[PDB]
Amino acid sequence: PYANQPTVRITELTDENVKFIIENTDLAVANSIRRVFIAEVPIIAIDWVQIDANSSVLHDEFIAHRLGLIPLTSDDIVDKLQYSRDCTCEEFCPECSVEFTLDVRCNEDQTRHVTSRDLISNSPRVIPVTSRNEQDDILIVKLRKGQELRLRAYAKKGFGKEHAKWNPTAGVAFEYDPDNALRHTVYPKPEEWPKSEYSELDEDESQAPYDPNGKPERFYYNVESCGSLRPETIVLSALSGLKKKLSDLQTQLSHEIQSD
Amino acid sequence: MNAPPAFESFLLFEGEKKITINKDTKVPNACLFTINKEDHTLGNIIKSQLLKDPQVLFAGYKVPHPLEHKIIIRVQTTPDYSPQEAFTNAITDLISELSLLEERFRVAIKDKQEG
Amino acid sequence: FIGKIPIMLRSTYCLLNGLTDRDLCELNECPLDPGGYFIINGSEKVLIAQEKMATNTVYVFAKKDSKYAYTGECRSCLENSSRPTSTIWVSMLARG
Amino acid sequence: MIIPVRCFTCGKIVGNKWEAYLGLLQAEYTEGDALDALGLKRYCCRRMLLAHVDLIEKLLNYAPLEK
Amino acid sequence: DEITPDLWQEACWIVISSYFDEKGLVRQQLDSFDE
Amino acid sequence: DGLKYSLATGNWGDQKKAHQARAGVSQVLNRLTFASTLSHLRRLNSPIGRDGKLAKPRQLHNTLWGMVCPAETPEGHAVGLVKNLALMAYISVGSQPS
Amino acid sequence: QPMIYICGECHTENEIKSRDPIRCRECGYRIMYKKRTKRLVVFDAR
Amino acid sequence: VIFNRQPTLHKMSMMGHRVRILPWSTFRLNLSVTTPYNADFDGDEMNLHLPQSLETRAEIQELAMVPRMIVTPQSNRPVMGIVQDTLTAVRKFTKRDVFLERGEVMNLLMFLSTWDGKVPQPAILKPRPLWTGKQIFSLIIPGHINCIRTHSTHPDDEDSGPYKHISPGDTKVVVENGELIMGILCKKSLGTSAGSLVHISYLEMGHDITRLFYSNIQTVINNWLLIEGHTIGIGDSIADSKTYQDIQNTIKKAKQDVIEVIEKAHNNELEPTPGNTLRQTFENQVNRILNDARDKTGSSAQKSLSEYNNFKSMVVSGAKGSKINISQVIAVVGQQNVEGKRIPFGFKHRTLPHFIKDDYGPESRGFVENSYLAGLTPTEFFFHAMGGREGLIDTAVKTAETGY
Amino acid sequence: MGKRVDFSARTVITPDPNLSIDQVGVPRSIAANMTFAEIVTPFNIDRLQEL
Amino acid sequence: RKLRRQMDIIVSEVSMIRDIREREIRIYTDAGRICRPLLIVEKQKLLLKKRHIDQLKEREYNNYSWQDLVASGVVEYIDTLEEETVMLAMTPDDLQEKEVAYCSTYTHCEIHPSMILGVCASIIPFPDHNQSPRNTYQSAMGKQAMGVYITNFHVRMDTLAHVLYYPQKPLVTTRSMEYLRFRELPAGINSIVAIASYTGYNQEDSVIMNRSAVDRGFFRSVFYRSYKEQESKKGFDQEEVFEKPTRETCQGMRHAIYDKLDDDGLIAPGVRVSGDDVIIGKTVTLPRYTKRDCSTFLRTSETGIVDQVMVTLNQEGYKFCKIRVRSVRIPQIGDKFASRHGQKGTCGIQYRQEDMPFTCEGITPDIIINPHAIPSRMTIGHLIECLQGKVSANKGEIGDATPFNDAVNVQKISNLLSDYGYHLRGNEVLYNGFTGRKITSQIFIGPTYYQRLKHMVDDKIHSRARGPIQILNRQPMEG
RNA sequence: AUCGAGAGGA
Ligand SMILES: [Mg+2]
Ligand SMILES: [Zn+2]
Ligand SMILES: [Zn+2]
Ligand SMILES: [Zn+2]
Repeated sequence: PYANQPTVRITELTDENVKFIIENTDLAVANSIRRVFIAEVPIIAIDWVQIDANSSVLHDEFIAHRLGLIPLTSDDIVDKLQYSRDCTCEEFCPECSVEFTLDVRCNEDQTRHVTSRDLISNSPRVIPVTSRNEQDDILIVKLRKGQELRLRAYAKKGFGKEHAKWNPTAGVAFEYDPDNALRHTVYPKPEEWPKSEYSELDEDESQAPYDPNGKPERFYYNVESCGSLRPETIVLSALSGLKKKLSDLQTQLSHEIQSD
Repeated sequence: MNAPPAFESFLLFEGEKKITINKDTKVPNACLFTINKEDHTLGNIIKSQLLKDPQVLFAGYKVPHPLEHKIIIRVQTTPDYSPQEAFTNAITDLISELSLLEERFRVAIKDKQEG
Repeated sequence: FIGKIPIMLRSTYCLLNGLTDRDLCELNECPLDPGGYFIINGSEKVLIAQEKMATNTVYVFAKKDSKYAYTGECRSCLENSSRPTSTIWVSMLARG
Repeated sequence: MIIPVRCFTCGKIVGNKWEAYLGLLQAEYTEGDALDALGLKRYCCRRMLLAHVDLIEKLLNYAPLEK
Repeated sequence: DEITPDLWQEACWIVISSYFDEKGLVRQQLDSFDE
Repeated sequence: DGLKYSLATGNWGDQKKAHQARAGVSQVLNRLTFASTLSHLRRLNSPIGRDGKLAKPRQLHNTLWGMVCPAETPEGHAVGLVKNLALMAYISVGSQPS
Repeated sequence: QPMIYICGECHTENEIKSRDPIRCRECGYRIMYKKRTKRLVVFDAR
Repeated sequence: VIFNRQPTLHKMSMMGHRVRILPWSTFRLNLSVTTPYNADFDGDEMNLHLPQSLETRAEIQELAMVPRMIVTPQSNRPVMGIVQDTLTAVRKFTKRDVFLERGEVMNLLMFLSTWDGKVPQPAILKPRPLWTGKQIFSLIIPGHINCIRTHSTHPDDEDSGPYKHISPGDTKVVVENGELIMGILCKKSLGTSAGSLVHISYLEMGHDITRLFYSNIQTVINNWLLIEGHTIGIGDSIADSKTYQDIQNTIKKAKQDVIEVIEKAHNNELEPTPGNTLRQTFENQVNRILNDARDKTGSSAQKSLSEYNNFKSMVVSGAKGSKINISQVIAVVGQQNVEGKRIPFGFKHRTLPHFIKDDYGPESRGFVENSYLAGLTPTEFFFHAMGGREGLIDTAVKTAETGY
Repeated sequence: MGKRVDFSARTVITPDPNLSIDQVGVPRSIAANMTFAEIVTPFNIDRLQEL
Repeated sequence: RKLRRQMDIIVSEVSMIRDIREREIRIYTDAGRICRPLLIVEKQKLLLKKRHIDQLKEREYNNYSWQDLVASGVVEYIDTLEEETVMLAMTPDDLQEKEVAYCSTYTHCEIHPSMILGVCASIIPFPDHNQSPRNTYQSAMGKQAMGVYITNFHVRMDTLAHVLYYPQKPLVTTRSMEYLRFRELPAGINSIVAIASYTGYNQEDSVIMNRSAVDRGFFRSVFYRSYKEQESKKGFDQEEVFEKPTRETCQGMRHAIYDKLDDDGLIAPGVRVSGDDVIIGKTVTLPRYTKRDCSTFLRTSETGIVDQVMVTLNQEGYKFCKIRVRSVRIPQIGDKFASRHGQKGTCGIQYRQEDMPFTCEGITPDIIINPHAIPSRMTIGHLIECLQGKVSANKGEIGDATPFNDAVNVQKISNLLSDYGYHLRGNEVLYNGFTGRKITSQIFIGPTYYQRLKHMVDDKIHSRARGPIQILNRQPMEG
């Protein structure tokens, strides 16, 4: 009648991904945590671009969309920032945004590559991920002699549900019951299916025997970060956000029940 | 041209209620919970947690239309229980599980980082 | 002077004939553009090849839905002439 | 025309990979080896680089309107 | 001297490539107008 | 003006005898994509008349092998009457028999 | 009042008055392009 | 509103609908209503008319609404049935060994609009209570209607032997008192044919109950399909090596038989059948041999199919495809015809310059001995193109003739 | 015998499994561009005044 | 024949036909004869030898071209009438000896049988695995696809133009697409396509699209429209002038605001415009006095941004302006898409990444198409393309889908795919996005080249309530 | 705006 008691093991933890296993929880909770990884972990991304000059071969919306897709380090600032919609300020302010500027002109006969290195931030802690101390810089546009790009941009807090640019993940691997003991899939020819990396079976055995009393446990994750957040930070933020959603629903339901 | 704004899927429109409670008159001790601006995430977790409750006879949820942002949760309990109590207890259980998971993930991350 | 002749692009008498890709790009022309069309009042026009029966050849067709049992045909045409092609038919009457 | 910033399928950043990929190819890497070196494991990200056509160079071949 | 199958595929597509390097794809239009 | 009119309107003939003249020659070049342009520049037309309902002229004759594409043809009222050259097909320009 | 146009050939900016025929003062080219507006252009980076 | 797709061929090309407002820019239609309109979603456009007075609104409401149009007077049978996804999924759903857990049943009941709120007793109580798909579908069926049908794969000898009333293959659909007692549902039971379940629902209950029946079938079955899944891939186009060898042997034997017939005709040892000249008799024999070979290879391919094969699932449910499609994908494509005859000698005594003169063998005259998976040879490709051109032309001309 | 008519609309059709067979989904712009003349009565005067 | 092969007196274009049964020899030098090149076959051997291939490989340096092949009498042009007398080998394999010889008297050989196809049909991969009508349908849909139609599109003021943001070259190609320049100007994107039933919104030739992919630029395109206008001084009485009209002097001024115009009467590049906005201000003097408004307005329901404005003089010296307006088009429900195999459909719904089904890796499909197309359509080329595209994406090469290639069959591709850790038939275990549960059936999924067609719903949606009527009859206007 | 033509869509 009561809550589960999940346990966690971390098997791999690098700068770009975290691999871990959750045990003693329900499939619905695991899938909801995955979905929150993808869509409900807040991130800082460019969502407001003013173009002062653009002589490049790409039109303004092209450049703005590419800028919006540039990942920015949000590890600690994002929790502090308010949603611009919730801020009481004018257009933008330091409590709900980060200002960026770009001003590049090509005055030479060799092609000028405008990269995220040319995005100058007002906040030292919110910068393009590739501009952090190998990996090259993200190309924005290429300029030839006489062409120029000058713009002002603001980065705001958001999550992947609104737009994919606020999605912090670069692939969420999710898996349970590596050997098909629950028979949630049915292989017409089991022997010709490659083994899962989490499989614990001999090479002569294609799948585990059917388990009539089994339930999905031991969910396997590999969360890969796009660079805006650390993978462990992605996981912790997802847990906190799901908890916050449940708490808000609880408060609203309490008000509704008391109202009658 | 007819595209809805992206924020419409999670922002409540002025005057819209987050959650509404109605009685299911077909059978006793049954309630329908309509939640606005929520999707399969919350609906699925809440439904599964409710199914874990032995005093819950029926628990289910659905999204009436994918282009709308409403979920309906139907709960039936035994006469000694209430669907409202079951819903509240399910949310409390989910919050407790998530808090424990967060604590244990923090501990595991620290362990992995030290060695 | 007797008139003006529209010129097919990239032909022998177009200004783009035998130009390098660099020269074409200097003229704001796409090097991959194949040509083979005209520009009439700024509009790009392409001539569609038209099928016709070959000339100066004898063809024998049978038409039993007609008074002739068999019909020889020859669309005779000298090399060039403002006179159109001259068609001569030779037929044998249908029995009865 | 220009390398997309992200992989359409998973969102992995690929916009900082095109020049490196070109460099590896002229170093006599096979395309599969170059993609492995750049860390593109999923075949969606691999498609991103494999199928890209850098049309922006051809556009840069034209003189700009303003000097 | 003689082309063998394993060489034949490459040889035939080399011949086709040379053809298209010479003629292009709108040769009939240009040739007719030039005539 | 005669050449300009014939190329501009596609009516192959004098402007006064426009009803008598065959239309559809000299169409506007299609530029939706590069393949569209290439196909338009290699287009062939049978002047039979789309109104006719005899299947014989619209059928794929054996002699089209290697000369006319067996697949590319509009699927509407002109099916089988508008054709496209095969990749290696060429059309002779003529020469003196002397 | 100025109505600056950019010459298509020499890329020179030259004033053009209404009712004045289009012609570049430098090279005599007859094709000119209008300069980008000074109005505020703002895009969402979506 | 009045909804219409051109050409307007019969009454059910213009039907009344109730308006629902949705975000994006398209008209949205229920899948079952596509058949009356002959509509699909590959770029089709449809027209909407808004009646402007209470009288015209009442006329459309009382005469032309979709539920009233379910049965057509053209053939005293329904014009709307259950279609592709729902049909295939319901065929899979009503199989004997389909078992559902408590939560899955609860979800499916979530999607049942006419449900009275009572969870039926599971068919299996111990161990682990389990519901069958037939129980849920019985909950879907309206009223207490009685209907008997046969599944498409029902063997012909079953009704005469034992097990007539206890079907080993779970064919023999029986609905009694509104309950699906037995049988696998398919096009024959949920389609537009006379005497189907939907027809009996319309005749026994009103148009409103039948409308709810259509909608509930679709919603419940689609939500279950989210669990079951359905696909088609390369694996469904393959056959075992034994099947391939049998097909190759059949083709080789047919080719040798045609060679024997040709040799007989060349030595004047062939006699014309009554009412036919020698050439017609020879063509008849050759076409008989090739048709028999095609039928035999198709039967072999049919036999090779497993119960998991998705082509076969689609065909058996009646959702899409035929056994001929399977034969052509897995086994020979077959003979190509122009104007009801083998490929003509377009060249002089020759179908293509790659053959010798007076070659009447299967390859020369357009017998495609390859399957679509194997791929056609160039000559087979050209002959197949000729065949397809025939059908395109036929469409393009019949349209105007029939319109007049 | 045939005419062009007012109060009509046309657009592409797409599937919707979540509509009843007697329903049609209509885009907002189409619905906002077409009108039905409703007669004012004491029953509906408030609703129509709001409209 | 010797003379023609040596090119002494008879040019290559000349046709010489001998009718042996008859006693006629027909020679044609006329224009308009369709012909094709063929390899000449001697006793049972090609005249094309290894040395010719070696010389052609270095054609850049040794200036050895196709003309030299024709000059050496190794290739010949054959028209239809002469083809009637030719004994043609499909491949050099036909010239080999057999236990029972078929012909043994071949005169010519095909260079490659795939040359029977035209430009549009040459981009279909594995066309010999499809029903022919589907190849015919693709032959048109390819002409309707979006790409980069020409490299200098920035300088052309075409009436209509569509440009795709991120064209890709297909992972699976035919060898003849090299000469169509499809690599340089491709029209389409390689998409991760799953053939599955998922929520029912891809039924009856509809497709489900990934909204997160669309957010990232998947199949985003830009639409250009050009407006042209000129001011005419035809007569001393009436003259048209480009200017910003004022309501005091001009009469027929619509209620649209003319403040978007400059003092020259023209809008400036970078200005947002909507339906019924004036973009060219023009007045005509009368024979609100002395001027009648004749301004040009943006077409109703266009809503673009002014791209560039060009001003010139036309042939008669009158001032002439062209205005290009650009409109970014994000793929949405109702837009038309098609693979290269005649499989076309409109987008039925779009799901975000978390709602889409996923593999054990993070991979979700970009597009989900319905399995109920293949059975009746019999477009097996589509499935084989998906399999080979998965193989090629994993391996790092471009798959070869040239039609009549014996070196490529489904079993070899399947064996290659198994080597990379995938089910050999291209199937995969997918998890339901909504619940995370495994899907009982395994799903066919892989990269497939898809095209965005010019037919978009926002250019078709239309409704009317008592608008303008015709003059002669008072019935509603057309269009 | 009218007329014609052409190209397309279902
Ligand atoms: Mg259709
Ligand atoms: Zn603020
Ligand atoms: Zn990826
Ligand atoms: Zn100048």
